[PDB]
Amino acid sequence: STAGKVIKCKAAVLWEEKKPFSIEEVEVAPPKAHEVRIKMVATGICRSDDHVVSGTLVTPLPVIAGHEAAGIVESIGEGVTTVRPGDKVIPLFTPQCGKCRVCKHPEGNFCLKNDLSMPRGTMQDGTSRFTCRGKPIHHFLGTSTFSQYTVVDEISVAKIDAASPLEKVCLIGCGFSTGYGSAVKVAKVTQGSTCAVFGLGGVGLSVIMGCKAAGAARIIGVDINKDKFAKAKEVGATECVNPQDYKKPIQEVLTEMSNGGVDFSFEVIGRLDTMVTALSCCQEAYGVSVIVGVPPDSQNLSMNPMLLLSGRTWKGAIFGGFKSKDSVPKLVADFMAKKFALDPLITHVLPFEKINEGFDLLRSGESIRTILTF
Amino acid sequence: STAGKVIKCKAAVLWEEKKPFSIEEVEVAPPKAHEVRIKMVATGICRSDDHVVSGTLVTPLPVIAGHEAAGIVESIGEGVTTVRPGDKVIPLFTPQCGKCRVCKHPEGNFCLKNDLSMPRGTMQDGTSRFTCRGKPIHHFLGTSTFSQYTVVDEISVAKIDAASPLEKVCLIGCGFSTGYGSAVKVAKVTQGSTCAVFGLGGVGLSVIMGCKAAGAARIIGVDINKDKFAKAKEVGATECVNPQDYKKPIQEVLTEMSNGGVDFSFEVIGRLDTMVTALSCCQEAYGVSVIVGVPPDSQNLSMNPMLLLSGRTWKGAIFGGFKSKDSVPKLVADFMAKKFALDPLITHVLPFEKINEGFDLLRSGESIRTILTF
Ligand SMILES: NC(=O)c1ccc[n+]([C@@H]2O[C@H](COP(=O)([O-])OP(=O)(O)OC[C@H]3O[C@@H](n4cnc5c(N)ncnc54)[C@H](O)[C@@H]3O)[C@@H](O)[C@H]2O)c1
Ligand SMILES: NC(=O)c1ccc[n+]([C@@H]2O[C@H](COP(=O)([O-])OP(=O)(O)OC[C@H]3O[C@@H](n4cnc5c(N)ncnc54)[C@H](O)[C@@H]3O)[C@@H](O)[C@H]2O)c1
Ligand SMILES: [Zn+2]
Ligand SMILES: [Zn+2]
Ligand SMILES: [Zn+2]
Ligand SMILES: [Zn+2]
Repeated sequence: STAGKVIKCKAAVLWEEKKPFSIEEVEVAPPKAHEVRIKMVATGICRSDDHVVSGTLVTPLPVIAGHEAAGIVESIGEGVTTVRPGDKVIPLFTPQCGKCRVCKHPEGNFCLKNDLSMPRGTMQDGTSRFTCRGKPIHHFLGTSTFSQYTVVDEISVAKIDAASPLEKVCLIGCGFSTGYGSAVKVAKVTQGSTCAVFGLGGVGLSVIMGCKAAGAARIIGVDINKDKFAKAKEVGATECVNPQDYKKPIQEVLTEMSNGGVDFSFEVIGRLDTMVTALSCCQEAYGVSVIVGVPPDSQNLSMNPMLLLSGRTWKGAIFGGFKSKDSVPKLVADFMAKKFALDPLITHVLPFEKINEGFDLLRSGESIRTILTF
Repeated sequence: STAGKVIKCKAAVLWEEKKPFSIEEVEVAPPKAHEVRIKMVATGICRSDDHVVSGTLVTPLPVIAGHEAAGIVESIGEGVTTVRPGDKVIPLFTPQCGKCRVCKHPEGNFCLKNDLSMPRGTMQDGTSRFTCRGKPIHHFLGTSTFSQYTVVDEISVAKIDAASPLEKVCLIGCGFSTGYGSAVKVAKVTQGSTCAVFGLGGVGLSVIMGCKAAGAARIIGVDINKDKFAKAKEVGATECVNPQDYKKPIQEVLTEMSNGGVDFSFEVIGRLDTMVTALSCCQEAYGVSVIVGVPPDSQNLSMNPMLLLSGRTWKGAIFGGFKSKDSVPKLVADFMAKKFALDPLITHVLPFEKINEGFDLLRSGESIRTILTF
């Protein structure tokens, strides 16, 4: 195994929408200017990949999805100084350039050179690295980790502790940092406060873990699928409310149940109705609603601005407000100190060739996170 | 003059919408328990009164509007311990009871016993005091000051110092505290930041005064009426942009002028497309847009939630985040130290009987504030 050879490995190429991930053979180019090629170890299955295959994230197809992962650097670029081959890394959902306008600001992680505002499906030089049956396959958000080998940039890769169990640590890359960081850093949950969480996936259970870590008194988990409440109460949900039980709207349910509205509210579903709902179930004068789940594309809201004008605050968060190269090594380093229990997010551990199976476990609602070990 | 007699005095009663303020003879009942009856001195003309006569604030009419005022306590009710007859006070657009859930929160001024979320047009005993030709006339948000005498509550009145020129100090009651407080307290404008202000009335010029007072580098004033730019540059507007000059949409005008969007943005107009515009002209990762102007009633927005989801923050503010009985005496006390120059808001000083004239100066765009001295 040399450093500048093209690797024929296996990947899960998605060709067009509403079709299964075709696990096929791809050629992977060596690292060009300021790149890192990663032997991939464990890759989580996020709902954003289901947003790719369902069509609510418009990315240029054919694509290799996957952004929630950890791996080992196997070949290195020409001038990169952060990582060297052999050490465990996490591919970063949002890069940290260090030179841009956002990266020099005290708050703000959404770098200007990411791939989510205007998705090009490629790397920052303009050219892809995956070729499958002679045609190029697009990347996904600069990580594209549904393969045995991926190629990322230096600014979108994070060096983590060398003794990290990657099958669990791969959740720091997208899901847990989004939820936990959305609770403790974006919303800034104060002690004794009352929180509401809309959606109990890996992100929502991470929100409950963050609100419990910030010392919230009541944490209210709101979800249709009632089985997930049995998970939510073990990570901090003191109350659990199903919208399908109540013919009254759930705005007024969380209003009367939490004495006029919750203090902090979170929407991790990704639907517009629960965005407006999660805003309107806050307190009218000091409520903070954080949008976490991504909406379907080219679709707007219908929102009464008086809901904001009485005193609410309505934020958003990508990767939980965490500057990635700065916060991922200290979140894995804080996982070393057992600060958070990352085990209740993982429900299924499957090999890579069963990848569609994992997505069925994501689409039938029978799983929280399905880890793809390689 | 005694303390418990019904007083015939002149007022500007608005009977039904889209009609002039009929200045007629009203009777004012004496103040009941925990109420204050005020010799009114000077009453400013706000755009929210034009929102009453235009129909975008659904209140129960016939109503005596007007909330920007300063007066003298002339008779007192029982149980009132704060103010005593003879001292200058300011009626409060939003009360501060001190016992509610909002009034014990560190941030949040929107008290639960106000009259703006569910407007009843009366006081907390459910009973008005203005009778005109035998029929009762409704209050306006518990501070109905288009009359020579008025009756407010103890929770909705603020004792100011005895040496205050009320013809200028009456703008602390609604307008200036909304603008200045929206800049320095709700948005928390940091040192050297870049601000944008949509609308250059009394509230918008107060926003510019607050952003300059918090040390903003660039303050961009955006308004259709170009004459108002000649006022805005004397209170801090380093740049001034007209949307009517630019055939390109003003969102990417403010994005191109401020290199990716302004740091803080403010919408003090009170209309929906400028709210979505003022949100979208912030920075994608650390922008804060504050809604100030009240929208038309029961009309929603059409807003792309990705604008919030990249990292923006979208707030609102009634009375600029100021707890009223706590902040009005220290804002008049800070007017004593000449901390802010309140003269450039006042453009016209008219008597009360010319009140419709002042509203014409509000509706033709030829004035900033029209003070109604008695
Ligand atoms: N902002 C970010 O950076 C970021 C990062 C990761 C994921 N996400 C987004 O988070 C979203 C969900 O991710 P996930 O990990 O939580 O998986 P998930 O979709 O399985 O969890 C969402 C839950 O919402 C519930 N749901 C659907 N409709 C509902 C309704 N009316 N009321 C209540 N609940 C309802 C579902 O039961 C589901 O359990 C996705 O859209 C993903 O894109 C955002
Ligand atoms: N939140 C609060 O507590 C509070 C308090 C006082 C006033 N207000 C609201 O503030 C709003 C107006 O306040 P004001 O005192 O400045 O009155 P104003 O009418 O003098 O200011 C409005 C300005 O908006 C501008 N305008 C209209 N359309 C525009 C457009 N497309 N683009 C740019 N500018 C446009 C007008 O030129 C005007 O200068 C009102 O809705 C009023 O109710 C809110
Ligand atoms: Zn993910
Ligand atoms: Zn950056
Ligand atoms: Zn006003
Ligand atoms: Zn109160």
